[PDB]
Amino acid sequence: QLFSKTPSVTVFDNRGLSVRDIAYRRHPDTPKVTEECITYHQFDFRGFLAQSLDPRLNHKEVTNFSYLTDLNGNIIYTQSVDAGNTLVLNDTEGRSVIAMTNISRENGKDDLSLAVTRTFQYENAPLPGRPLSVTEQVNGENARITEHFVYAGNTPQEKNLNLAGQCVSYYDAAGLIQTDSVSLTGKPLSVSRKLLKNLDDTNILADWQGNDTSAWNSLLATEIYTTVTRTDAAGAVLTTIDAVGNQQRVAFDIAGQLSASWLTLKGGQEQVIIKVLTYSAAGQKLREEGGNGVVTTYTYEAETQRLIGIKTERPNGHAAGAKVLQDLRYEYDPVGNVLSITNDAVPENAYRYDSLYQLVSASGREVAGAGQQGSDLPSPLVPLPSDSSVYTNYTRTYTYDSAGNLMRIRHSAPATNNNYTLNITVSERSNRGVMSSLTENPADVDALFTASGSQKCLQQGQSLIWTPRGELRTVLLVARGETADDSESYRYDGSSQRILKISSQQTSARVQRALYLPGLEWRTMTGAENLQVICIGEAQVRVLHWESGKP
Amino acid sequence: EMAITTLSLPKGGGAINGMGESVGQAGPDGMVTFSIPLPFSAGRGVAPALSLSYSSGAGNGPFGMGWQCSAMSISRRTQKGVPQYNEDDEFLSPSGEVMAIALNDSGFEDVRTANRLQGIPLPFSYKVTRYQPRLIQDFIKIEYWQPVKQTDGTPFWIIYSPDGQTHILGKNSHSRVANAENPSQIASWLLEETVTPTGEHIYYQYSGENQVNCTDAEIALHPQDSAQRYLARIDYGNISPQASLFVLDEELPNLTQWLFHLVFDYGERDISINKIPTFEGGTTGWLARPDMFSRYDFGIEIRNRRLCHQVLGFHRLEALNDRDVTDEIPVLVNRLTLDYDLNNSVSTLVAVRQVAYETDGSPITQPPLEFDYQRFDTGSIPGWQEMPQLEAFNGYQPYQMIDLYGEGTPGILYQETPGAWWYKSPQRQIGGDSNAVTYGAMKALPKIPRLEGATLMDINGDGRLDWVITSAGVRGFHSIEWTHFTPLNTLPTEYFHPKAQLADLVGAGLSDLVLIGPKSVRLYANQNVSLPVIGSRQLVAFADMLGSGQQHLVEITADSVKCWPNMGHGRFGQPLTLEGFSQPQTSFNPDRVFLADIDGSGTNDIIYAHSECLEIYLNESGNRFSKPISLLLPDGVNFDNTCQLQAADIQGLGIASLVMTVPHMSPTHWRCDLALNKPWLLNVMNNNRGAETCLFYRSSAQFWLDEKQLVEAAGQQPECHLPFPMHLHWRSEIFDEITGNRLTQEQEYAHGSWDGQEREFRGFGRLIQRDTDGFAQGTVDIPTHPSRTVSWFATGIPEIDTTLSAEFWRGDDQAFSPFSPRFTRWEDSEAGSDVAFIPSEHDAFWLNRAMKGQLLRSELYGDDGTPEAEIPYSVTEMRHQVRALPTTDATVPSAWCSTIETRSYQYQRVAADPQCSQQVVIKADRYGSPLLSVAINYPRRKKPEKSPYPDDLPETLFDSSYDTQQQQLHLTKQQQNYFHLTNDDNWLLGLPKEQRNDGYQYDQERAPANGFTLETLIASNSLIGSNQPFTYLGQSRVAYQGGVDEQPSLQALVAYGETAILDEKTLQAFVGVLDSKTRDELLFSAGYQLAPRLFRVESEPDVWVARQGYSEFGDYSQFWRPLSQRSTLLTGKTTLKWDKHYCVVIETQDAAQLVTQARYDYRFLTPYSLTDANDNQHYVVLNPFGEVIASRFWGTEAGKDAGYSTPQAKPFVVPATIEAALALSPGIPVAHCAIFEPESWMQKLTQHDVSERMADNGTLWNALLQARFVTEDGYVCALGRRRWMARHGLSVLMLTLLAEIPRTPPHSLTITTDRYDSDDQQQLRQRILFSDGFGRLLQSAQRVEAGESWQRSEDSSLVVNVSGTPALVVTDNRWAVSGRTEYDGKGQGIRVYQPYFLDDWRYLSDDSARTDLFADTHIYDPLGREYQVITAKGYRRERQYTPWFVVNQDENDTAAN
Ligand SMILES: [K+]
Ligand SMILES: [K+]
Ligand SMILES: [K+]
Repeated sequence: QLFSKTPSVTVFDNRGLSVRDIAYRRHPDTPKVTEECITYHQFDFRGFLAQSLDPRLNHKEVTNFSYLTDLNGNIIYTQSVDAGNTLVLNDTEGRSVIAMTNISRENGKDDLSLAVTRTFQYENAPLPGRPLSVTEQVNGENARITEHFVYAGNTPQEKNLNLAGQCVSYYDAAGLIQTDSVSLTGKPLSVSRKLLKNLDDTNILADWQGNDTSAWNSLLATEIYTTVTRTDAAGAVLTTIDAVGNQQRVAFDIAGQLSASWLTLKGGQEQVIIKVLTYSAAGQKLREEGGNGVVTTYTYEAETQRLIGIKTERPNGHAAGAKVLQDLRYEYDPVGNVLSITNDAVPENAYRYDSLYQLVSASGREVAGAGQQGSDLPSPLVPLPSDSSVYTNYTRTYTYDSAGNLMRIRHSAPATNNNYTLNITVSERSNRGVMSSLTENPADVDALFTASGSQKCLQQGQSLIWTPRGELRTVLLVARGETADDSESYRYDGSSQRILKISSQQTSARVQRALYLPGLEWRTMTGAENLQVICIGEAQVRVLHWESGKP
Repeated sequence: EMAITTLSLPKGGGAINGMGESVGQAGPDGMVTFSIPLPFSAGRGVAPALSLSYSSGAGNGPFGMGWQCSAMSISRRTQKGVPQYNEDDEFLSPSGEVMAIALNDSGFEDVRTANRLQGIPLPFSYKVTRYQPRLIQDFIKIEYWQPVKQTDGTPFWIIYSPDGQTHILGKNSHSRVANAENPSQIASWLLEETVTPTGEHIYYQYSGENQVNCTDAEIALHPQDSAQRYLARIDYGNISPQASLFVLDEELPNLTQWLFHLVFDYGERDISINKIPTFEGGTTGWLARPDMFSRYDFGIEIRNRRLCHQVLGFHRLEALNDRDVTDEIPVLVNRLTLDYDLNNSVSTLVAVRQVAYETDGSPITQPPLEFDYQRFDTGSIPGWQEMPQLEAFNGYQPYQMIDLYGEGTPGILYQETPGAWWYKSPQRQIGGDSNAVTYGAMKALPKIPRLEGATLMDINGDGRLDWVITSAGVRGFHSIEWTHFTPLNTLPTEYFHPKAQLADLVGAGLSDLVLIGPKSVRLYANQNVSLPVIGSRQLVAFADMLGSGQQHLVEITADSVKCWPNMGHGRFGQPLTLEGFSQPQTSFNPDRVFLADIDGSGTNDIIYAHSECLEIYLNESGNRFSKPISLLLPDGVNFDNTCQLQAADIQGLGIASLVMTVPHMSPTHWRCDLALNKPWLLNVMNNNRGAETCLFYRSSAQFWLDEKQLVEAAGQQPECHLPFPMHLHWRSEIFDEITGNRLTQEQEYAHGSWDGQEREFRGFGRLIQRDTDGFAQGTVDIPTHPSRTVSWFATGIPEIDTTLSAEFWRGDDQAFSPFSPRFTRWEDSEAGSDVAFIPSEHDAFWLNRAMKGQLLRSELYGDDGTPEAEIPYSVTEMRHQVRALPTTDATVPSAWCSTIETRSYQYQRVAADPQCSQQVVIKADRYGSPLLSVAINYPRRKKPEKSPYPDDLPETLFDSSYDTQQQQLHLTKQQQNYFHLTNDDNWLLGLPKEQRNDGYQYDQERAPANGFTLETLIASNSLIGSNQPFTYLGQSRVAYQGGVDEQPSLQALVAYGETAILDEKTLQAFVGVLDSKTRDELLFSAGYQLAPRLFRVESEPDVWVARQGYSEFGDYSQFWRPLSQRSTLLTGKTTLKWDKHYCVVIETQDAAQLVTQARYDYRFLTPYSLTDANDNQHYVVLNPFGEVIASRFWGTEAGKDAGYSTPQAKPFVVPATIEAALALSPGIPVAHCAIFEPESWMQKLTQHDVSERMADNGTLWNALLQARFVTEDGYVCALGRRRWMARHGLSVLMLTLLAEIPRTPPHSLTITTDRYDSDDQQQLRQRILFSDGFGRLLQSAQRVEAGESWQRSEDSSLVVNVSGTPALVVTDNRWAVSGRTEYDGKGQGIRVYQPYFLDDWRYLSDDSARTDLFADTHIYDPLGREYQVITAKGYRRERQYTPWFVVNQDENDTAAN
C-alpha cells in the first residue's frame, strides 16, 4: 500500500546511455509524502562516464565522482568525495602497472603529500611476463617491495609434484607462502606459511629487495606452518591436516554435496561433527544432524525457495531430553523483506521499511536495563534465564538521508526507561559520517578521515592508523603519551586477509596474540594461555584445545 | 584481438541438436526455402561448404523436386531466347545475372592474350575476356578463357573471388554440360577446381549421364542423353601445397594425394545401415529414377535419370597419422542417407539421416530429418458442385473461362448480342470461403479487328499485342460472328514468322486455334523426320507434354500420343511416344480431348469426356500415362455435343478444374475442382526430436483478388502486374511436440511485380507478417498477443515503387520525409567518386531494376487491442544508391546497389516522443568498400505541454525524464581505407588497413528540420566538414609481414594490430598527478608507443598506441601456418608444432619452456589425448559422432603414481543402455562416461513385437520397414508413419501396441566418478540432460540420495489420488530436477519451474507440471523483451519500455493493488 507509484526508473540520452536513476522514497509514517530521489550520470564527448551525483549532493553542487579515461573508456583518473582521488594504469597486456591512492584537494591542485604509489612488476622477455613483484611507496618515504613471486621450473622433481609453471614461493607482507605439492587435479596438496621475524613490532615491515631467496629466508622466523590437503577425483577437498596436526574429514553424497564431517584431534580418535546432512531439491540444506545429537531443520517456501523456518532442537529420545532450542519463523513481504520473526520455546520482531526497502522500524527485546549502546558488549547474563520477564521490549527507529546515510537510530525502551538516540553526523560534501560524540558539525567530519576516506578516530580517545593499502593497522585504545598505550594491531597477507592480531594492555603487560591459519586460530595470552581453536566448516563448529592455561 | 592457440581436450557433452538445418526467413519472393549444411569435416579449414537446399520455386533434379546441392557454375542465357552457340549467345553469372564484356580502365573492351597462368605456362595461347554481370553483388572477377585456335582445345572459365580464392569451371569434359552431338556446344561450365592463397585445393569430380539401368524403350526414346552431369566426388586436404591450380599441370595429382573425400552415391551401394559403404563404388551401377525428365532450354536435350541416395565422408587416417600409406583404403567417417518417395511423375526427398560406425561395425544413428509434401490424392478429389456464378447464363450461351486481363485468375468472356465481346473479371466473392471467386460487372472488349484468318490484338492493354484471335470456319451451307481468343504464350515464339519444322508444320498458316486447357491449344490447318499432318480423326496441339517449360507439338489419336520437342527457333526434334492412352476407334472424338496439368506435376495430362464419365490420364514425367482416373458425371448428366466443357484454372492455382454446362438439366452449370492445393510443394518437416513445422501455400492470384477488393473499396484503381499464379509461403506452424505449444507465422503479399519487357519476376512490394503464440495450456495464463511486421521492398518498377510510401504509417507528423533512390555514375582515376545524376529512361529501366528485392521500410506493431495498438514499436527505413557501371553494351549499364542510408525510430507506441538514429555511408570505393560513414543520434523532441505517457506513473516522472544530454545532436564520423591486391592475376579486396573515428556534438538548434541525407553531409557547410571542431575518438591500423614493408602479400599475414589509447586530450588525465617525463616513461614502460595520427589534418600530434597480436608463420610448404604466437612484445612467444600434413597443432611450448602435447582422433581432427606441462595424461574416448563418451586422467602425485588406471591397464566398455549404466557398480576407471540418446523421442518398435501382435510372421513388419514407417534399428518415423497411414492405414492392434510404447525427449546421461577406481569409496554421480526438438535445454536431473519425492506414472504424468492430489513417496530412485523451462516458439522461457524431486529421471509431462509444480511465468513483448512476470505466489513484476526511460515495478509496487 505504501508502494503505489514507486517504481525504479532509468532515464536515457539519445545514445543509449543511462543519464538518470530515479527512485521514489516513501515512509510508512507519512504515506502522502513521496520524495523523488534522482541520481545523475553525465557522459562525455566519447560516450564514457564522466560524472555521477547522488540526490543529496547534486543539490549542493558537489560531484560524487569524476572520471578521466583513455580513448577506450578505461578509467585512468578518478575524483571521489568518499574515497578521495586516485590514478591507475594498466599495460598493453592488460596488467595493472600503477595505482596512486590517498590523494586530496584546497589550493586547487591535487595534494600528493600523503599519496601512496603502488607499482607492479612482471617477468621481462623472454619470460611469459608472469607477476614478478609488487612495490609500495608512500610519498617522501622509501619504496618497499611488499610482494615477490618465484616460479618452479621443468625438472622431473618439480613435475612429479605438479609444480611446473606454478608460483611456488609467494613473499607477502607477513612473510612467505610456499606451495609444496599440487594434486593431479591442479589443487594445492601442501602449503607452508613462514612468518616474518618480529611481527610483534609494528615498525618492522616486509621489504623483499633483490632476487635472492637466501637473503630473505634469513628474515623469517623459524617455525613452519604447513597445511596439508587431500582432494578427491573431482578436485574437492576430502581431508585437511592443519599446522598442529588436527584432521578435518568430509564426505559427499551421490550428488556430491557435503553429507558428513569428522574431526580427529592430534593423538585422538576420529569423532563425528556432522553425522548426516540432507538437501532440498534446490540444493539448500534441509536437515542437519550433528555429533551432539542436535538436529537443525530448515523449512522453505515452495513458491519462492525462501527460508521461512530454522528449527534447532534436541529431538525425541535425546539423552539430555527433547527440547526446541530455537524455532525461527520468517514472514516476508512480496519482494522478500523480512517483515517478522517469531521464536518458539511469543517473542516477536516486527519490521517496517520504506519504499526503497530501507529498514525504518524494528521491534525486539533486550536485557533491560542495559544502557546506551556503544562499542562494548553488554555484561553477560549468567546463568541462562528461566524467566523471560528478564527481557524488555524495545523499538528502534532509523532515519536516513537522500544519499542513504543512516543519520539517526532512536532507541525506545519505555518500560525500563532505557531511551536514547544515536546520532550520526554526516558531512555536507561527502558521505563521511561519524557518531555525534566525535563531532556534531558536518563541516568537521571530513578531517576525521584520511584522503582515502578511512576513519582516523574510532571514539573520543581512540585513534586509527592505516596501512598504505588501506588496511587497518592499529587501534589506539588508551593513549598515554609516551609511551605505554593500550592498543591492538593487525597484519595482513598479500590478499589483504588478516593473519595476525596483537592486543596490548597495561596492568607488566597483558599481551593477547591471534594467529589466523587455514582452519585454525592460534591464540596466546601473556602477562600464560595457549589456545588452539579448530575451525570446522566454511565457522559453524569450533573446538577449543588448550596446550596451556585451560581454565 | 588475435586468438592464442591452446591445446585442450573436447570439454563438453550433454546437448543434442541436428545438422544446423533451418527453414528460410520469409522474403519478398514468397518462396519457401530450407537449408541443410552437409555434416562432413572441414579438414584443414579449406573444404567444400555445400548445403542441401530446398526452394518451393525450384524444379526437379538429382536430389528430388525442389532440392539442390551444387557448386558455382556458369551457363548460357536461355530465359530470353534459345542459345544457338554463336557470338550472339549470352552468358549468366553464377548468380544467374546476364553478363556483358566488361570495359577496362582505359575505356576499351577488356580483352587479352595469354600463354601463362598463375606462373604456369599454357600449352597454347588463350584469348582472355573479362565479363561483368548487370548486377554486382560480390565484386568477383570473371574471365572467359578461349583458345585462340579453336581446335587447340575447349574454352573454360575462371572466377576470382574477392577472398583471394581462384575457381576454374569446365576445364575438362566431366565439368562441362555440352551437346550430346557436339561437345563444343557448351551449355554450362561447372566448378572443377578451387585454390586458395594458402595453396589449399578443392577438386570437384562429376559423372556424366548414361544408359546404366535404363530400359531399352528409354534408350530408344532418348539417344541424346550424355549431356547432364552429376556431382560425384569432392577431394580436399591436398597433401602437396601448390599455389597454382592442379588442372594446369600435365597430370592431375593421384587420388591418394587428398586427405579428405566426399563421395556422392546415386544408388550403386546398399542403402542399409547394416552395410558399411566402401570408398570403391560399382559394379552394380547407379539406379535409374522412375521420373526421368528432359530439359531443352539450351537448344539441346539434357536427360535426367539419377538421384543421389548417399553422401559419404572419407579420411586417409594412415596418411593423417603419418603411418604407412601403402595400399591405404580411406575410411568412412560420416554417412548421410537420403530417402525418396519414388514416383513416376515426381520423386520427393522424404528423409535425410546421419549414420556412423563403431569399431565393431555396429551402426550408431541420428534421428532422421523427414520431409513431406502436398500430394495429389485421387481419393480426396472433390466431387462436382453447381457453379452459381454462371446462373445468369441460359445454358446455350457460349463462354470462355480465360484470364483476359492477366490477373492470374480467369474470368468470364462472352458474346452478348452476338458480335459484341464482354468480360467479367474474377473477384473475391463476399461472405463465402476465403478463396471463393465470383465475377464482376461486364466490360466491353476493345474493338476487335479481324483480317490473315488470325490476327493480333492488345486488350489490357500494355501496348503489347498479347492476344491471337482466330475464327472458326466455315462449313457447311450456313451463312454467318463467333471467334476464338488465344494467349500468345500458348504458341511457339516464332509462330508468325516460322522457320524449320514449324514452317513445315504450318505452311501458309493455320486456319484456327482452340484452347483445350489453360496453356494448350488445338491446331486447325487449311485442308528431318517426321512431323504429323494437320487435317483423320486426330488432334494436333501445342502443350507441355514434357514438363520442360516449352510449348511442344503433340498428336493424339485413338491409339497414340506422340510429342515433338520444341528445340527453339522453329526446330522440333524426333517424336516421343507416350503410352497409356487408348480409345476405341469407333467412339474416339478429338473434340472431347482436353490438355491440362491436373496434378501440378508440370506435365499436361489428358482428360477425355464420355457421356457419363471423364477419364483422366496423368502424364508421368513425359514418359507414359497412368491408368485412368474415372470421374463420374453428376447423376442425371449425359454429356453430348450440345453440352459445354472446359479445363480451366478457375481457382488460380496453376492447376486445371473443370467447368461443364449441360442444357436440359437443372442446374445447368457445374464445377469439378480436382485439388485445392498445388501438389509437390514441401509442407511438412519433422526432425524426430520433437520439432515439426507445417507449411501452407496460397496463390498469388487469391492474394491478388483480396488486394483488388481492398483497392476497389478504397476508391483507387486496381493494376495487376503479376499475370500468372505463384505459390507463396502463406503460413508456417512451428509445433513443439513435447510441450504441445505452437507458433504461427502468417504472410500477406501485395504489389506483385513481374516484368514483361525482360520476362522476369521482380517480387512483392509489401510483405506483412503476423506472429502468434498458441499454447497447449489453452488458457489465458500467458496472455500474449500476435505481433505484426509490415515491410516494403523495392520491385524495381517505378509505377509500383512510387506508390509504396503512401502506405507508410503517418501517425507521426514530425517524422522526416521518405528516402528516395539515388543514382550515381563512377568517376576510378584514381580514388574514385559517385556523382549523382538523372539517368535516361532506357538507363532508368536497368538502374531501377538494380533495386530488386531491397528492403525499403519496416514497421513493428503489437495487435493487442490496446488503444495504442495502431502505433508501431519501431520504424526502420532505407535509402539505396545504384552506381551505374558502363560495359561494352552501350544500351545496358551494369550496376551496383548499396544501402547508403538507414534511419530507425523507436516510438514504443508513443507517436510524439521517439528516439531516432541514422547511419549514412557517404563514400565507397570502386569495390563497394565504405570509405566515409557517419552515425547520427538525433536530439529528443521539444517537451510538450502534457504527458503522452500514462497517468499510472508518478506525476513528476514526465518532467524528470528530461535531461540536457538528450538534447545534444551527435554525429560520429568513421573513416577507413583498405588494401586491394589486383595486380597481375590476383584478386583480393577489402583487406583491413586503417580506420579513424571522430566525434561531433551540436546543440538541438543546429539539427536540420528535415534531417540529414548524404547530400547534407558532403555539402560544403556539413556538420562534419573539415572546418568543424571535433573530438578524436581513436584509430586502428593493421600491419602485415612479407610483404613489402608492412603491406600485405596474397597470404595477408598480420604482423600486428595497432590501436590508439591516448591523445593530447586524454593525456590530461595525468596532469595534477604526474609530470610529462614521468608520465612518458611510465607509458613507455607499460608497452605503449607513439605512432602517427591517421587521416591527419593540420599537424595533429602523434598518439600513444598499443600493438597486439604478434604471429610468426611458416612458408608455402607449411601452408603458411602460424608457428609462434604472442599477445605483445612485453612477453615471450608460444611455439606451435603441427602434425605431418599441417592439419592440427600437436604441441605447444610457452615462454617458460612448459610443453603441452596433443594426439588427435583424425576422423574429426579433434584431440583425444593430452600430455600436460607436468607430464600428466588426459584422455577421452569419442563415439562415431565425435562426442566424448568416456574420460579419464592419470600421472603422478608425490612421486607415486595416481590416480585413474590407464586405458591399457583397465579398459572400460560404456554400457549400451542408460538402464545398464545406472546399474553400474563402483570401481570404473573413468572420471566421466556418457550415453547419448538423441532418438528417444521416436517410439521403439521391434520385428518380434510387431510380428507377435499381428501374428503374420513378419509381413506387416517387413512392409513397414520397406516404407520407412520404421527404421532398420527400430525407431518409428513420424512422417513415414503419417504417409503410411495415409496410403494403407494401420491396424488397431498396432495402434494398441504403439500406445503401450513410451516416448522420452532427446537426452544424454553423464556419469561422473567421485574417486579413482583404486578407491572403494568411489561413487558414480548421475546427471541426465534433456534437449527439445530445437536444441534447447529442457531440464536437468541429478541423482540424489534416497528420500521423499513425487511419483511419476508410466504415462509420464504425476501419480495423484482420486481427488487430484499428487502422491508423496519414499524411494531410492530419487532425482532432483533443475532448470525446467517451458519455451514458446521463439525459444523464450515462458515457464521457469522451481526445482523438484521425482522418483524417475524421465520427463514429467507439461500437463502435470503446469497443474502441480510451481513456476514463474514470463511474458515477453513483440521485441522479445520481458515485460511481465507472474510469480508462483501470484505477485507481478512489470517493466515498461519508453524511448527515453524504462519503468520498473516489483512485487510490492504491483501488489498495490
Ligand atoms: K518501490
Ligand atoms: K606429474
Ligand atoms: K501433370
